[PDB]
Amino acid sequence: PYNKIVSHLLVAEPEKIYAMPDPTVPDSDIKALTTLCDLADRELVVIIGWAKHIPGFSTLSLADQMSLLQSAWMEILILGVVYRSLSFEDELVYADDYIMDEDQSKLAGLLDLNNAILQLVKKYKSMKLEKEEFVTLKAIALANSDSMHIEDVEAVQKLQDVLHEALQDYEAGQHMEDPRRAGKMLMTLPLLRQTSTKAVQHFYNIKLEGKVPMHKLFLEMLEA
Amino acid sequence: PYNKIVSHLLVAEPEKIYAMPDPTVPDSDIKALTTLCDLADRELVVIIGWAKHIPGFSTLSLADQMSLLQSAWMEILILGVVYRSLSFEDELVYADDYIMDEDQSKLAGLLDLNNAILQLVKKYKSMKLEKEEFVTLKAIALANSDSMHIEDVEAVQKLQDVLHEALQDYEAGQHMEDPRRAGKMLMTLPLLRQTSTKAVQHFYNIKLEGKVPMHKLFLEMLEA
Ligand SMILES: CN(C)CCOc1ccc(/C(=C(/CCCO)c2ccccc2)c2ccc(O)cc2)cc1
Ligand SMILES: CN(C)CCOc1ccc(/C(=C(/CCCO)c2ccccc2)c2ccc(O)cc2)cc1
Repeated sequence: PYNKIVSHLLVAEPEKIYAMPDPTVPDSDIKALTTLCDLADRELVVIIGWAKHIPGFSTLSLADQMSLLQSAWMEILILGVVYRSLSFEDELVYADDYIMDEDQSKLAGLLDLNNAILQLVKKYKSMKLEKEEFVTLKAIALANSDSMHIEDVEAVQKLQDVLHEALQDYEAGQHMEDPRRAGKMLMTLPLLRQTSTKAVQHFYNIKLEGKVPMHKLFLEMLEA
Repeated sequence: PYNKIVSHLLVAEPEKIYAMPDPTVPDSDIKALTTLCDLADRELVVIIGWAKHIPGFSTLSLADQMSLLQSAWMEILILGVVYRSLSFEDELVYADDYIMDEDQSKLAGLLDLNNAILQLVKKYKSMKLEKEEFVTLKAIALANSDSMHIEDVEAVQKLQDVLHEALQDYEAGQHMEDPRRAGKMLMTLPLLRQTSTKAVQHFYNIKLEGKVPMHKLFLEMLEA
Protein backbone atom coordinates (compact mmCIF):
# COMPACT_ATOMS: atom_id res chain seq x y z
CA PRO A 1 0.00 0.00 0.00
CA TYR A 2 1.31 3.42 -1.00
CA ASN A 3 2.58 5.97 1.48
CA LYS A 4 -0.01 8.61 2.30
CA ILE A 5 1.76 11.39 0.44
CA VAL A 6 1.85 9.65 -2.92
CA SER A 7 -1.77 8.45 -2.61
CA HIS A 8 -2.87 11.95 -1.54
CA LEU A 9 -1.13 13.45 -4.60
CA LEU A 10 -2.97 10.97 -6.79
CA VAL A 11 -6.37 12.04 -5.41
CA ALA A 12 -5.28 15.72 -5.70
CA GLU A 13 -4.28 15.27 -9.39
CA PRO A 14 -6.51 17.56 -11.48
CA GLU A 15 -8.91 16.31 -14.11
CA LYS A 16 -8.13 16.50 -17.83
CA ILE A 17 -8.12 20.02 -19.26
CA TYR A 18 -8.72 20.92 -22.92
CA ALA A 19 -7.14 23.60 -25.13
CA MET A 20 -10.23 23.97 -27.30
CA PRO A 21 -8.81 25.88 -30.28
CA ASP A 22 -11.26 28.00 -32.26
CA PRO A 23 -12.16 25.89 -35.36
CA THR A 24 -13.20 28.99 -37.29
CA VAL A 25 -9.68 30.45 -37.08
CA PRO A 26 -7.12 29.42 -39.76
CA ASP A 27 -4.06 27.72 -38.27
CA SER A 28 -1.27 30.24 -37.70
CA ASP A 29 1.37 31.12 -35.09
CA ILE A 30 -1.12 33.49 -33.46
CA LYS A 31 -3.78 30.77 -33.32
CA ALA A 32 -1.34 28.40 -31.60
CA LEU A 33 -0.16 30.99 -29.02
CA THR A 34 -3.74 32.07 -28.34
CA THR A 35 -4.78 28.43 -27.75
CA LEU A 36 -1.77 27.78 -25.48
CA CYS A 37 -2.56 30.94 -23.44
CA ASP A 38 -6.19 29.83 -23.06
CA LEU A 39 -5.03 26.37 -21.99
CA ALA A 40 -2.37 27.61 -19.56
CA ASP A 41 -4.79 29.98 -17.78
CA ARG A 42 -7.25 27.09 -17.23
CA GLU A 43 -4.39 24.90 -16.03
CA LEU A 44 -2.94 27.51 -13.66
CA VAL A 45 -6.28 27.73 -11.86
CA VAL A 46 -6.17 23.99 -11.04
CA ILE A 47 -2.44 23.99 -10.35
CA ILE A 48 -2.95 26.55 -7.60
CA GLY A 49 -5.77 24.40 -6.18
CA TRP A 50 -3.45 21.39 -6.47
CA ALA A 51 -0.55 23.09 -4.63
CA LYS A 52 -2.90 23.79 -1.69
CA HIS A 53 -3.38 20.03 -1.36
CA ILE A 54 0.37 19.44 -1.09
CA PRO A 55 0.79 18.76 2.65
CA GLY A 56 2.60 21.67 4.27
CA PHE A 57 1.99 24.10 1.44
CA SER A 58 -1.22 25.73 2.66
CA THR A 59 0.32 26.33 6.12
CA LEU A 60 3.24 28.34 4.69
CA SER A 61 2.94 32.13 4.48
CA LEU A 62 1.20 33.71 1.49
CA ALA A 63 4.63 35.12 0.59
CA ASP A 64 6.22 31.62 0.54
CA GLN A 65 3.32 30.01 -1.37
CA MET A 66 3.73 32.82 -3.93
CA SER A 67 7.51 32.48 -4.20
CA LEU A 68 7.28 28.70 -4.82
CA LEU A 69 4.59 29.16 -7.50
CA GLN A 70 6.40 32.10 -9.11
CA SER A 71 9.48 29.92 -9.47
CA ALA A 72 7.89 26.61 -10.48
CA TRP A 73 4.69 27.29 -12.47
CA MET A 74 6.23 26.64 -15.93
CA GLU A 75 8.02 23.47 -14.69
CA ILE A 76 4.65 22.10 -13.54
CA LEU A 77 3.00 22.99 -16.86
CA ILE A 78 5.79 21.46 -18.91
CA LEU A 79 6.09 18.32 -16.76
CA GLY A 80 2.38 17.64 -17.32
CA VAL A 81 2.83 18.02 -21.09
CA VAL A 82 5.79 15.64 -20.90
CA TYR A 83 3.85 12.98 -18.98
CA ARG A 84 0.92 13.29 -21.40
CA SER A 85 3.20 12.75 -24.40
CA LEU A 86 4.91 9.51 -23.19
CA SER A 87 2.91 7.07 -25.34
CA PHE A 88 3.43 9.29 -28.41
CA GLU A 89 6.32 9.69 -30.87
CA ASP A 90 7.82 13.14 -31.59
CA GLU A 91 4.56 14.80 -30.53
CA LEU A 92 3.63 17.01 -27.57
CA VAL A 93 0.20 16.40 -26.00
CA TYR A 94 -0.73 19.77 -24.52
CA ALA A 95 -4.20 18.28 -24.18
CA ASP A 96 -6.19 15.36 -25.60
CA ASP A 97 -7.48 17.85 -28.20
CA TYR A 98 -4.18 19.64 -28.85
CA ILE A 99 -1.18 17.65 -30.04
CA MET A 100 1.72 19.48 -31.66
CA ASP A 101 4.13 17.84 -34.11
CA GLU A 102 7.47 19.19 -35.39
CA ASP A 103 5.96 21.27 -38.17
CA GLN A 104 3.32 22.76 -35.87
CA SER A 105 6.06 23.59 -33.34
CA LYS A 106 8.05 25.42 -36.01
CA LEU A 107 4.98 27.42 -37.06
CA ALA A 108 4.36 28.49 -33.44
CA GLY A 109 8.06 29.38 -33.03
CA LEU A 110 8.52 26.69 -30.39
CA LEU A 111 10.81 24.20 -32.16
CA ASP A 112 14.01 24.48 -30.07
CA LEU A 113 11.97 24.62 -26.88
CA ASN A 114 9.84 21.60 -27.70
CA ASN A 115 12.88 19.69 -28.96
CA ALA A 116 14.28 20.00 -25.43
CA ILE A 117 10.92 18.96 -23.99
CA LEU A 118 10.98 15.93 -26.33
CA GLN A 119 14.39 15.09 -24.72
CA LEU A 120 12.61 14.87 -21.36
CA VAL A 121 9.91 12.69 -22.91
CA LYS A 122 12.60 10.41 -24.39
CA LYS A 123 14.38 10.00 -21.05
CA TYR A 124 11.13 9.23 -19.12
CA LYS A 125 10.05 6.73 -21.83
CA SER A 126 13.21 4.63 -21.25
CA MET A 127 12.77 4.82 -17.46
CA LYS A 128 9.08 3.94 -17.91
CA LEU A 129 7.89 6.79 -15.68
CA GLU A 130 4.72 5.91 -13.77
CA LYS A 131 1.90 8.26 -12.76
CA GLU A 132 2.92 7.97 -9.08
CA GLU A 133 6.45 9.10 -9.91
CA PHE A 134 5.10 11.95 -12.05
CA VAL A 135 2.81 13.52 -9.39
CA THR A 136 5.60 13.27 -6.79
CA LEU A 137 8.19 14.81 -9.12
CA LYS A 138 5.73 17.63 -9.84
CA ALA A 139 5.41 18.31 -6.12
CA ILE A 140 9.20 18.13 -5.66
CA ALA A 141 9.68 20.51 -8.60
CA LEU A 142 7.45 23.05 -6.82
CA ALA A 143 9.21 22.65 -3.44
CA ASN A 144 12.77 22.43 -4.89
CA SER A 145 12.11 25.48 -7.11
CA ASP A 146 15.01 27.59 -5.74
CA SER A 147 13.22 30.90 -5.18
CA MET A 148 15.43 33.68 -3.91
CA HIS A 149 12.94 35.05 -1.39
CA ILE A 150 11.94 32.27 1.04
CA GLU A 151 10.91 33.46 4.52
CA ASP A 152 10.67 30.13 6.31
CA VAL A 153 13.63 28.13 5.06
CA GLU A 154 13.07 25.31 7.56
CA ALA A 155 9.44 24.78 6.47
CA VAL A 156 10.27 24.77 2.76
CA GLN A 157 13.22 22.40 3.37
CA LYS A 158 10.98 20.10 5.42
CA LEU A 159 8.51 20.10 2.52
CA GLN A 160 11.31 19.08 0.10
CA ASP A 161 12.39 16.32 2.50
CA VAL A 162 8.82 15.07 2.97
CA LEU A 163 8.40 14.72 -0.82
CA HIS A 164 11.86 13.27 -1.38
CA GLU A 165 11.11 10.74 1.36
CA ALA A 166 7.81 9.87 -0.31
CA LEU A 167 9.58 9.23 -3.60
CA GLN A 168 12.26 7.15 -1.96
CA ASP A 169 9.67 5.04 -0.04
CA TYR A 170 7.62 4.50 -3.21
CA GLU A 171 10.75 3.37 -5.08
CA ALA A 172 11.90 1.15 -2.23
CA GLY A 173 8.46 -0.49 -2.16
CA GLN A 174 7.75 -0.72 -5.87
CA HIS A 175 11.14 -0.97 -7.58
CA MET A 176 13.46 -3.25 -5.60
CA GLU A 177 15.03 -4.25 -8.93
CA ASP A 178 16.64 -0.79 -9.06
CA PRO A 179 17.92 0.56 -5.72
CA ARG A 180 18.98 3.76 -7.54
CA ARG A 181 15.69 4.55 -9.29
CA ALA A 182 14.74 7.44 -6.98
CA GLY A 183 18.07 9.17 -7.73
CA LYS A 184 17.67 8.61 -11.47
CA MET A 185 14.32 10.41 -11.17
CA LEU A 186 15.92 13.35 -9.35
CA MET A 187 18.59 13.55 -12.08
CA THR A 188 15.86 14.31 -14.62
CA LEU A 189 15.08 17.57 -12.81
CA PRO A 190 17.97 19.64 -14.21
CA LEU A 191 16.63 19.27 -17.78
CA LEU A 192 13.15 20.28 -16.51
CA ARG A 193 14.63 23.49 -14.99
CA GLN A 194 16.61 24.14 -18.18
CA THR A 195 13.60 23.99 -20.50
CA SER A 196 11.35 25.80 -18.05
CA THR A 197 13.94 28.58 -17.77
CA LYS A 198 14.03 28.91 -21.56
CA ALA A 199 10.20 28.80 -21.77
CA VAL A 200 9.69 31.51 -19.17
CA GLN A 201 12.14 33.83 -20.94
CA HIS A 202 10.37 33.20 -24.27
CA PHE A 203 7.11 33.92 -22.43
CA TYR A 204 8.30 37.43 -21.38
CA ASN A 205 10.23 38.00 -24.65
CA ILE A 206 6.97 37.87 -26.65
CA LYS A 207 4.71 39.33 -23.90
CA LEU A 208 2.17 36.51 -23.37
CA GLU A 209 1.61 37.66 -19.78
CA GLY A 210 -0.51 40.57 -21.08
CA LYS A 211 -1.60 43.57 -19.00
CA VAL A 212 -1.51 41.70 -15.64
CA PRO A 213 1.73 40.45 -13.97
CA MET A 214 1.87 36.76 -13.00
CA HIS A 215 2.39 37.72 -9.34
CA LYS A 216 -0.92 39.59 -9.44
CA LEU A 217 -2.69 36.62 -11.09
CA PHE A 218 -1.36 34.16 -8.49
CA LEU A 219 -2.35 36.38 -5.55
CA GLU A 220 -5.87 36.57 -7.02
CA MET A 221 -6.07 32.77 -7.40
CA LEU A 222 -4.40 32.00 -4.02
CA GLU A 223 -6.76 34.26 -2.08
CA ALA A 224 -9.94 33.02 -3.85
CA PRO B 1 32.79 -4.08 -2.35
CA TYR B 2 35.39 -1.25 -2.76
CA ASN B 3 34.41 1.34 -5.03
CA LYS B 4 37.57 3.11 -6.21
CA ILE B 5 35.71 5.89 -8.09
CA VAL B 6 35.72 8.69 -5.49
CA SER B 7 39.37 7.94 -4.71
CA HIS B 8 40.44 8.29 -8.39
CA LEU B 9 38.33 11.46 -8.67
CA LEU B 10 40.30 12.83 -5.71
CA VAL B 11 43.65 11.97 -7.33
CA ALA B 12 42.39 13.33 -10.67
CA GLU B 13 41.65 16.68 -9.00
CA PRO B 14 43.58 19.52 -10.71
CA GLU B 15 45.95 21.91 -9.02
CA LYS B 16 45.13 25.51 -8.14
CA ILE B 17 45.07 27.86 -11.14
CA TYR B 18 45.69 31.56 -10.61
CA ALA B 19 44.03 34.55 -12.32
CA MET B 20 47.19 36.68 -12.34
CA PRO B 21 45.37 39.94 -13.15
CA ASP B 22 47.46 42.83 -14.54
CA PRO B 23 48.47 45.02 -11.56
CA THR B 24 48.93 48.06 -13.86
CA VAL B 25 45.43 48.06 -15.44
CA PRO B 26 42.56 50.12 -13.92
CA ASP B 27 39.86 48.02 -12.21
CA SER B 28 36.97 48.14 -14.69
CA ASP B 29 34.32 46.20 -16.60
CA ILE B 30 36.78 45.29 -19.39
CA LYS B 31 39.62 44.18 -17.07
CA ALA B 32 37.38 41.67 -15.27
CA LEU B 33 36.13 39.90 -18.40
CA THR B 34 39.68 39.77 -19.74
CA THR B 35 40.87 38.16 -16.48
CA LEU B 36 38.01 35.67 -16.50
CA CYS B 37 38.51 34.79 -20.19
CA ASP B 38 42.22 34.06 -19.70
CA LEU B 39 41.65 32.14 -16.42
CA ALA B 40 38.77 30.11 -17.91
CA ASP B 41 40.87 29.06 -20.93
CA ARG B 42 43.58 27.69 -18.65
CA GLU B 43 40.94 26.08 -16.45
CA LEU B 44 39.35 24.35 -19.46
CA VAL B 45 42.66 22.75 -20.45
CA VAL B 46 42.95 20.97 -17.05
CA ILE B 47 39.17 20.17 -17.17
CA ILE B 48 39.58 18.25 -20.44
CA GLY B 49 42.52 16.39 -18.86
CA TRP B 50 40.43 15.75 -15.75
CA ALA B 51 37.53 14.39 -17.84
CA LYS B 52 39.89 11.91 -19.52
CA HIS B 53 40.49 10.38 -16.06
CA ILE B 54 36.77 9.76 -15.52
CA PRO B 55 36.29 6.03 -16.11
CA GLY B 56 34.29 5.45 -19.28
CA PHE B 57 34.71 8.99 -20.64
CA SER B 58 37.50 8.44 -23.13
CA THR B 59 36.01 5.13 -24.30
CA LEU B 60 33.16 7.28 -25.68
CA SER B 61 33.56 8.53 -29.25
CA LEU B 62 35.20 11.91 -29.83
CA ALA B 63 31.77 13.26 -30.81
CA ASP B 64 30.21 12.18 -27.52
CA GLN B 65 33.22 13.42 -25.54
CA MET B 66 32.85 16.80 -27.26
CA SER B 67 29.06 16.77 -26.77
CA LEU B 68 29.23 16.24 -22.98
CA LEU B 69 31.86 18.96 -22.67
CA GLN B 70 29.87 21.41 -24.83
CA SER B 71 26.89 20.88 -22.51
CA ALA B 72 28.74 20.78 -19.16
CA TRP B 73 31.81 23.05 -19.35
CA MET B 74 30.17 26.08 -17.69
CA GLU B 75 28.64 23.92 -14.90
CA ILE B 76 32.13 22.55 -14.17
CA LEU B 77 33.61 26.07 -14.14
CA ILE B 78 30.85 27.33 -11.86
CA LEU B 79 30.90 24.44 -9.43
CA GLY B 80 34.63 25.09 -8.97
CA VAL B 81 34.00 28.73 -8.11
CA VAL B 82 31.21 27.60 -5.76
CA TYR B 83 33.48 25.18 -3.88
CA ARG B 84 36.33 27.70 -3.65
CA SER B 85 33.79 30.15 -2.22
CA LEU B 86 32.32 28.03 0.66
CA SER B 87 34.50 29.57 3.43
CA PHE B 88 33.75 33.09 2.14
CA GLU B 89 30.72 35.34 2.64
CA ASP B 90 28.98 37.10 -0.26
CA GLU B 91 32.14 36.77 -2.36
CA LEU B 92 33.02 34.47 -5.28
CA VAL B 93 36.51 33.01 -5.44
CA TYR B 94 37.45 32.45 -9.08
CA ALA B 95 41.01 31.94 -7.87
CA ASP B 96 43.11 32.53 -4.74
CA ASP B 97 44.28 35.83 -6.29
CA TYR B 98 40.88 36.80 -7.77
CA ILE B 99 37.93 37.23 -5.40
CA MET B 100 34.87 39.22 -6.49
CA ASP B 101 32.40 40.95 -4.13
CA GLU B 102 28.96 42.48 -4.86
CA ASP B 103 30.41 45.77 -6.11
CA GLN B 104 32.96 44.18 -8.43
CA SER B 105 30.15 42.01 -9.87
CA LYS B 106 28.14 45.14 -10.79
CA LEU B 107 31.22 46.62 -12.52
CA ALA B 108 31.51 43.43 -14.59
CA GLY B 109 27.75 43.07 -15.25
CA LEU B 110 27.61 39.75 -13.34
CA LEU B 111 25.41 40.61 -10.36
CA ASP B 112 22.22 38.68 -11.19
CA LEU B 113 24.40 35.76 -12.20
CA ASN B 114 26.64 35.85 -9.13
CA ASN B 115 23.65 36.19 -6.80
CA ALA B 116 22.43 32.89 -8.21
CA ILE B 117 25.89 31.35 -7.75
CA LEU B 118 25.96 32.61 -4.16
CA GLN B 119 22.54 30.98 -3.76
CA LEU B 120 24.35 27.73 -4.61
CA VAL B 121 27.15 28.52 -2.19
CA LYS B 122 24.53 29.16 0.56
CA LYS B 123 22.82 25.80 -0.11
CA TYR B 124 26.12 23.85 -0.04
CA LYS B 125 27.30 25.71 3.08
CA SER B 126 24.17 24.48 4.90
CA MET B 127 24.57 20.84 3.89
CA LYS B 128 28.33 21.01 4.79
CA LEU B 129 29.49 19.92 1.32
CA GLU B 130 32.56 17.68 1.47
CA LYS B 131 35.36 17.48 -1.12
CA GLU B 132 34.40 13.90 -1.98
CA GLU B 133 30.84 15.11 -2.64
CA PHE B 134 32.11 18.07 -4.67
CA VAL B 135 34.31 16.05 -7.09
CA THR B 136 31.60 13.43 -7.63
CA LEU B 137 28.93 16.04 -8.40
CA LYS B 138 31.35 17.58 -10.87
CA ALA B 139 31.65 14.21 -12.58
CA ILE B 140 27.85 13.73 -12.41
CA ALA B 141 27.36 17.19 -13.94
CA LEU B 142 29.46 16.19 -16.90
CA ALA B 143 27.71 12.87 -17.49
CA ASN B 144 24.19 14.17 -16.78
CA SER B 145 24.64 17.28 -18.98
CA ASP B 146 21.69 16.49 -21.32
CA SER B 147 23.37 17.07 -24.66
CA MET B 148 21.00 16.62 -27.59
CA HIS B 149 23.68 15.06 -29.86
CA ILE B 150 24.55 11.82 -28.03
CA GLU B 151 25.29 8.82 -30.25
CA ASP B 152 25.74 6.05 -27.69
CA VAL B 153 22.90 6.94 -25.28
CA GLU B 154 23.37 3.69 -23.36
CA ALA B 155 27.10 4.19 -22.68
CA VAL B 156 26.41 7.74 -21.42
CA GLN B 157 23.58 6.36 -19.24
CA LYS B 158 26.04 3.76 -17.82
CA LEU B 159 28.58 6.48 -16.95
CA GLN B 160 25.85 8.40 -15.11
CA ASP B 161 24.93 5.17 -13.28
CA VAL B 162 28.54 4.48 -12.29
CA LEU B 163 28.93 7.98 -10.83
CA HIS B 164 25.52 8.03 -9.21
CA GLU B 165 26.34 4.67 -7.56
CA ALA B 166 29.66 6.07 -6.32
CA LEU B 167 27.89 9.02 -4.61
CA GLN B 168 25.27 6.76 -3.03
CA ASP B 169 27.96 4.30 -1.85
CA TYR B 170 29.83 7.25 -0.38
CA GLU B 171 26.76 8.64 1.36
CA ALA B 172 25.69 5.27 2.75
CA GLY B 173 29.08 4.52 4.35
CA GLN B 174 29.96 8.03 5.52
CA HIS B 175 26.59 9.74 6.29
CA MET B 176 24.38 7.03 7.80
CA GLU B 177 22.81 9.77 10.00
CA ASP B 178 21.05 11.09 6.86
CA PRO B 179 19.81 8.25 4.61
CA ARG B 180 18.60 10.87 2.11
CA ARG B 181 21.84 12.87 1.75
CA ALA B 182 22.65 11.56 -1.74
CA GLY B 183 19.23 12.67 -2.99
CA LYS B 184 19.70 16.11 -1.36
CA MET B 185 22.96 16.49 -3.27
CA LEU B 186 21.27 15.54 -6.56
CA MET B 187 18.49 18.10 -5.84
CA THR B 188 21.18 20.85 -5.95
CA LEU B 189 21.84 20.15 -9.63
CA PRO B 190 18.88 22.10 -11.11
CA LEU B 191 20.12 25.41 -9.64
CA LEU B 192 23.55 24.68 -11.13
CA ARG B 193 21.99 24.01 -14.57
CA GLN B 194 19.88 27.18 -14.29
CA THR B 195 22.92 29.20 -13.33
CA SER B 196 25.14 27.77 -16.12
CA THR B 197 22.40 28.14 -18.71
CA LYS B 198 22.12 31.84 -17.83
CA ALA B 199 25.95 32.29 -17.84
CA VAL B 200 26.33 30.61 -21.23
CA GLN B 201 23.57 32.83 -22.67
CA HIS B 202 25.41 35.90 -21.34
CA PHE B 203 28.68 34.41 -22.66
CA TYR B 204 27.26 34.46 -26.18
CA ASN B 205 25.32 37.75 -25.79
CA ILE B 206 28.59 39.65 -25.20
CA LYS B 207 30.53 37.32 -27.58
CA LEU B 208 33.37 36.11 -25.34
CA GLU B 209 34.05 32.94 -27.41
CA GLY B 210 35.86 35.18 -29.89
CA LYS B 211 36.55 33.97 -33.41
CA VAL B 212 36.79 30.24 -32.56
CA PRO B 213 33.68 28.30 -31.39
CA MET B 214 33.85 26.29 -28.16
CA HIS B 215 33.45 22.96 -29.98
CA LYS B 216 36.63 23.80 -31.92
CA LEU B 217 38.48 24.54 -28.65
CA PHE B 218 37.36 21.20 -27.27
CA LEU B 219 38.47 19.31 -30.42
CA GLU B 220 41.84 21.09 -30.10
CA MET B 221 42.18 20.39 -26.36
CA LEU B 222 41.08 16.75 -26.70
CA GLU B 223 43.60 15.98 -29.48
CA ALA B 224 46.64 17.19 -27.51
C1 LIG C 1 -0.59 35.02 -18.32
N1 LIG C 1 -1.71 34.31 -18.94
C2 LIG C 1 -2.76 35.28 -19.34
C3 LIG C 1 -1.25 33.54 -20.11
C4 LIG C 1 -0.44 32.32 -19.66
O1 LIG C 1 0.66 32.20 -20.55
C5 LIG C 1 1.18 31.03 -21.06
C6 LIG C 1 1.20 30.82 -22.44
C7 LIG C 1 1.75 29.66 -22.96
C8 LIG C 1 2.32 28.71 -22.11
C9 LIG C 1 2.86 27.45 -22.70
C10 LIG C 1 3.85 27.47 -23.63
C11 LIG C 1 4.42 26.23 -24.26
C12 LIG C 1 5.90 26.08 -23.93
C13 LIG C 1 6.43 24.74 -24.42
O2 LIG C 1 6.03 24.54 -25.78
C14 LIG C 1 4.53 28.73 -24.08
C15 LIG C 1 5.49 29.31 -23.25
C16 LIG C 1 6.16 30.46 -23.64
C17 LIG C 1 5.88 31.05 -24.87
C18 LIG C 1 4.94 30.47 -25.70
C19 LIG C 1 4.27 29.31 -25.30
C20 LIG C 1 2.16 26.22 -22.17
C21 LIG C 1 2.93 25.21 -21.59
C22 LIG C 1 2.33 24.08 -21.06
C23 LIG C 1 0.96 23.93 -21.05
O3 LIG C 1 0.44 22.78 -20.50
C24 LIG C 1 0.17 24.94 -21.59
C25 LIG C 1 0.76 26.09 -22.13
C26 LIG C 1 2.29 28.90 -20.74
C27 LIG C 1 1.74 30.07 -20.22
C1 LIG D 1 37.60 31.30 -25.79
N1 LIG D 1 37.60 31.80 -24.40
C2 LIG D 1 38.19 33.16 -24.32
C3 LIG D 1 36.22 31.78 -23.90
C4 LIG D 1 36.17 32.46 -22.55
O1 LIG D 1 35.16 31.82 -21.81
C5 LIG D 1 34.75 32.25 -20.58
C6 LIG D 1 34.91 33.55 -20.08
C7 LIG D 1 34.44 33.84 -18.80
C8 LIG D 1 33.78 32.84 -18.07
C9 LIG D 1 33.32 33.06 -16.68
C10 LIG D 1 32.35 33.92 -16.34
C11 LIG D 1 31.92 34.12 -14.91
C12 LIG D 1 30.50 33.62 -14.74
C13 LIG D 1 30.17 33.52 -13.27
O2 LIG D 1 30.49 34.75 -12.63
C14 LIG D 1 31.60 34.71 -17.36
C15 LIG D 1 30.66 34.03 -18.14
C16 LIG D 1 29.90 34.70 -19.08
C17 LIG D 1 30.06 36.07 -19.22
C18 LIG D 1 30.98 36.76 -18.43
C19 LIG D 1 31.74 36.08 -17.48
C20 LIG D 1 34.09 32.18 -15.72
C21 LIG D 1 33.39 31.31 -14.88
C22 LIG D 1 34.06 30.46 -14.00
C23 LIG D 1 35.44 30.43 -13.99
O3 LIG D 1 36.08 29.57 -13.14
C24 LIG D 1 36.16 31.25 -14.87
C25 LIG D 1 35.48 32.12 -15.73
C26 LIG D 1 33.65 31.56 -18.57
C27 LIG D 1 34.13 31.27 -19.83
